[PDB]
Amino acid sequence: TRPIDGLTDEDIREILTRYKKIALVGASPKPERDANIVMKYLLEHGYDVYPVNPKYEEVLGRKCYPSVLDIPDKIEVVDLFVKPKLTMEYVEQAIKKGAKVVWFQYNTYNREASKKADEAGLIIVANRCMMREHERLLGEK
Repeated sequence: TRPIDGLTDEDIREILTRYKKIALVGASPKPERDANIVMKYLLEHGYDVYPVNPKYEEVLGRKCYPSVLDIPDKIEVVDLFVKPKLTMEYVEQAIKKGAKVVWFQYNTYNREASKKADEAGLIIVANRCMMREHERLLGEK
């Protein structure tokens, strides 16, 4: 699972440090799904997580929205857990929402969606996991 973006460990560490407002797309109440595992970890580590998934109204005690734009609070990072073909719609939303970073989790990257995000000034993190990166870059031993 090699990173697709060209950012350094320092860049990622900075992103995880400066941006605490996360819109987690593809949120799921299922404990065994990566979206749930990562969201749970983020909540336990002080992040403001706003789950997004039209199929759910609440995930891990957090109100779940059908779209990123429906979220009342400001969003800085859009953490994607959906299939590549579905990221375009959410990238367009992230753009409208004024997000600062688009984060493509494992097996979700789509070059067309990423390109639009990049042309819009969005920072791109790709083929990395927010939890994995946090653990290895900001966690202990």
